[PDB]
Amino acid sequence: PKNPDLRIAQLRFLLSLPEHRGDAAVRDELMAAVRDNNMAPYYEALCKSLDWQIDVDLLNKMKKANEDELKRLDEELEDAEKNLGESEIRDAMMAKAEIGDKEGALTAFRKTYDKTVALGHRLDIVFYLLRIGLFYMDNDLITRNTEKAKSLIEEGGDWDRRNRLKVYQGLYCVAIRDFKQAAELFLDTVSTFTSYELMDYKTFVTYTVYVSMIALERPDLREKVIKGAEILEVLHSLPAVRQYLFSLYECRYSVFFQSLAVVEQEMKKDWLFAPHYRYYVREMRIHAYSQLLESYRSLTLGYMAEAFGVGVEFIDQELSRFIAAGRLHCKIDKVNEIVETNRPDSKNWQYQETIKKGDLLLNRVQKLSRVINM
Amino acid sequence: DMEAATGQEVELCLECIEWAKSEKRTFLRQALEARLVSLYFDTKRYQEALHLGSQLLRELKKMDDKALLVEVQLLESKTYKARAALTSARTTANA
Amino acid sequence: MSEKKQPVDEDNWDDDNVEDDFSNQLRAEKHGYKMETS
Amino acid sequence: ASGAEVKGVCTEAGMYALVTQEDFEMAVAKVMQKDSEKNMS
Repeated sequence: PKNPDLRIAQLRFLLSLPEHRGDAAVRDELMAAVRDNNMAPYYEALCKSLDWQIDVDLLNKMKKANEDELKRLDEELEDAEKNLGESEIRDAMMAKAEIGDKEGALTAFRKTYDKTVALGHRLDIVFYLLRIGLFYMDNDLITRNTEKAKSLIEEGGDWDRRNRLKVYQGLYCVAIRDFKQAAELFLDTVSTFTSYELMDYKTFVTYTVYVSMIALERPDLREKVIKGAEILEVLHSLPAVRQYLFSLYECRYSVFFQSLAVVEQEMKKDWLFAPHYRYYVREMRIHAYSQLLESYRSLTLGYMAEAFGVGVEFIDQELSRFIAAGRLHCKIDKVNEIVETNRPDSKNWQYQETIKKGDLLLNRVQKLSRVINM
Repeated sequence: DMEAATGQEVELCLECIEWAKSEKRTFLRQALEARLVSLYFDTKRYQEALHLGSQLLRELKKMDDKALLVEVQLLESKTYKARAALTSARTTANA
Repeated sequence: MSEKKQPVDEDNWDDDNVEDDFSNQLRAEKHGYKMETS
Repeated sequence: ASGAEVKGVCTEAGMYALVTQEDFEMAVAKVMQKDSEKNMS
């Protein structure tokens, strides 16, 4: 049941990334605390957001409710293992202990991993470790648990749950700058309709496109977005980035820049991207310019400055620092405003890699085969 | 079928649904639910058209009737997986 | 070994080298405000 | 039925769905028909 707790993770990100109205973080943390016993939101807001303007006792009462809850959980721990349970005593205690403080976590994972017995004992354990990680912007939890899973969960698994583990892997692959294996693991589209792991299938589409407009080269672009009309029956609900992708074939750079600003702000205000979203947009820029110049040579940026908006000075500094970033072999001027189609690998590079590696590894093995004697 | 007067259409429909909560006629409330979800598609409502189709089809294949089940499976195939929902409407339609 | 004088002495971390390479370009509107500049 | 016939009915069911109880019902319906043809009671 991590979808609402994924929304709570987004609450924590709102507490983290936007410090505009810290009461809004206090707002939804108190809203998640007044019911569902969720006190961890309340300590979380106490720390980063406001210091709980009025929640000294209004949430300490529900903290005492969580205290009685945890104490009766740990009492039924012995009341039920009094009876025989096929690791199901510890299974129930780990499930119910995955609400209040990290007390619930330490009575959750210290009582499952020791007697995790079958696929489900770790199926839910790894799903909910992914959730306890995703509440913050974690990667140790949400993939170390996948390591345990590889040791524990699947072993054949389901045609349903294993696709879910793979979609977890892809969900972090888009959370991190792993701009391909997300869409690879999000290539299912027949096994992630709706789940307690899918906070929103439309948000599934968001994470998917925010890795597919990069992983999917033009053939894979049309393969998954266009051809794969399975996601289209659902991405019919978010036409902004969809039409962006539509232009992403005809290469309409004006609307490219419109939606580029749009998605830039969007990522600026979206989870698990705050300290990294910098490249994606300028990467889209350079990649599109690549094909645009690849059209032909005797062309101008000014002829494209229209598509660039008023992009003469914009792209001046832009492509200056981009070629300075060592990108996109091409030619362009100011007094001449050139465009180019160049950089064939089978000119020298397809022959330069030869020594690039047969000297790197050559001397690697050389010194490696030097200390064999000296 | 007079005019797109959206101020009273969906509200009057929810009213006698609440009357059907208070009177409990099965065939009359199903008559009201089927047009309401058709009215939801007329403005193409995003989730609640699907959520009304979910909450009614928890009971429709559970209850005894067969004939209107074919329509509400078919109405979901417009709002949608749509190949899957159409084929389930295919095998129901033959009886 | 270190037998010399010297004994005297991915979340964003992966994207961090590019970030310091991004530390010189409009870190993150004037892009979009340039639309109405002309 | 000769043991694995449950598997075959599963195959017949899944084919209809391509698995509700009705699937296996139609599965046996293909499987079991003939026997049919009353009017000889």
